[PDB]
Amino acid sequence: GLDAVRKRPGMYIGDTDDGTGLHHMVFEVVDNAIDEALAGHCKEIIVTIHADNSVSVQDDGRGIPTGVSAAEVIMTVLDNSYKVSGGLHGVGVSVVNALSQKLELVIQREGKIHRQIYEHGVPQAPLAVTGETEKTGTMVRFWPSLETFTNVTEFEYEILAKRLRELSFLNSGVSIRLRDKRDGKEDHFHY
Amino acid sequence: GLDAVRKRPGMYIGDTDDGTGLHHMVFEVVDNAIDEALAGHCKEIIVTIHADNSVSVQDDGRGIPTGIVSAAEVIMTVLKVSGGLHGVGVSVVNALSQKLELVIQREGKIHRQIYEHGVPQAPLAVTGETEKTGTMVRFWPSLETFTNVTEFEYEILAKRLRELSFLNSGVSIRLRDKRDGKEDHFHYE
Ligand SMILES: CNc1cc(F)cc2c1[nH]c1nc(Oc3cnc(C)nc3)nc(N3C[C@H]4CCN[C@H]4C3)c12
Ligand SMILES: CNc1cc(F)cc2c1[nH]c1nc(Oc3cnc(C)nc3)nc(N3C[C@H]4CCN[C@H]4C3)c12
Repeated sequence: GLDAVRKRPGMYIGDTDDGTGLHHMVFEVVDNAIDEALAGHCKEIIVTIHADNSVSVQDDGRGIPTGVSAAEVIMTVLDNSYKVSGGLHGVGVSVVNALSQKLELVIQREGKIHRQIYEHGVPQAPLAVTGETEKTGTMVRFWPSLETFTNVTEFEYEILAKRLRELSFLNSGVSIRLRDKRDGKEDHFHY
Repeated sequence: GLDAVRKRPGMYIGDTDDGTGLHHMVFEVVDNAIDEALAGHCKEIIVTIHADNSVSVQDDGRGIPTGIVSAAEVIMTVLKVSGGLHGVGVSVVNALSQKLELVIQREGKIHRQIYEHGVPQAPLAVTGETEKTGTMVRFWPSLETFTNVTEFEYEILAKRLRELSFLNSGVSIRLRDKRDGKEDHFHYE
């Protein structure tokens, strides 16, 4: 289960001591958003570096189903990963969840906003309604585990910008915005 | 957990029913040869479509280390290339192969190990002497995993191998197709 992931994190996400695994965390989440974009439902993905050691990835696709919820299953249980050109394989978002000190899932779907929080891949409470909306999509925001990641524990604009540009080229037509609230930088990638 | 790979191959290798996964199996092995080229040791890679439902990939790099189980066995059995299949290793190919053969030329000896469904048939063994170095992986896809397209197709391999050679400039890749009597050579600098 996720216990195995927490025990041997580098095996599942990449080197935890040089920033490689840390940035893979973001790219794995981005891969899920691109997948939803390529399915024709998402027209815009937004990746944001926040000033609190989190990154969020937001799409305006269908929203993960919420009726535990299918969403919780997706987040917690350790599927074609080849729809996304340049996508990571052999990892799902549950690995990112396991290796996050906190992860926040916000889903806009069927008129409601739903939210669930996890810590180290363990939910705090059942998915709950937190608003109403006519919009749709999925937002994952996570704070990396500081037990897991060392030396490079903060997300770096240049690493994210370089890879997101590459992913936008490899998956032509997908629009990715990178917003960096910590550093006051922004980019739009779209080919 | 190779059983996990067999049970749910989609995350690891892709679609198993339309030939895309099947060909990813070849590209994963080729990625390992390209890695050895990027490391500055392999100059030439030979990809061969055999007439027995197998593909071999041979390089002329250092050869996977064989000391002790051997380091080679761990790579095959335990779960930087541009266009590489990121996050998967050759143990995934092994898991989803009916048979896989590893032949290593290293330190003056030829070493061989065979696997069935990712489980070794015997301990790595010496099978010859050589002045050459390199790694050869030859595999036969599992028909319990792959359906509909279960044979390797020249055009799919030719297209992607040309791309991989361009994306990883310097390495020479030969595609030999003994089943169909076709050959090509890809090399960019
Ligand atoms: C930051 N965004 C983000 C982040 C994220 F971690 C996951 C999703 C995610 N956006 C998503 N959108 C959908 O949309 C779907 C809705 N309904 C179905 C049947 N499939 C997909 N599904 C999602 N799922 C369900 C699985 C299908 C393929 N990938 C898995 C994750 C996501
Ligand atoms: C068809 N070819 C092929 C196929 C294949 F499946 C594996 C290799 C392979 N060729 C290889 N050559 C080396 O060479 C090395 C020797 N010594 C060291 C320290 N590193 C690499 N290592 C190999 N290894 C060891 C790991 C390093 C990165 N990739 C893993 C697989 C391969």
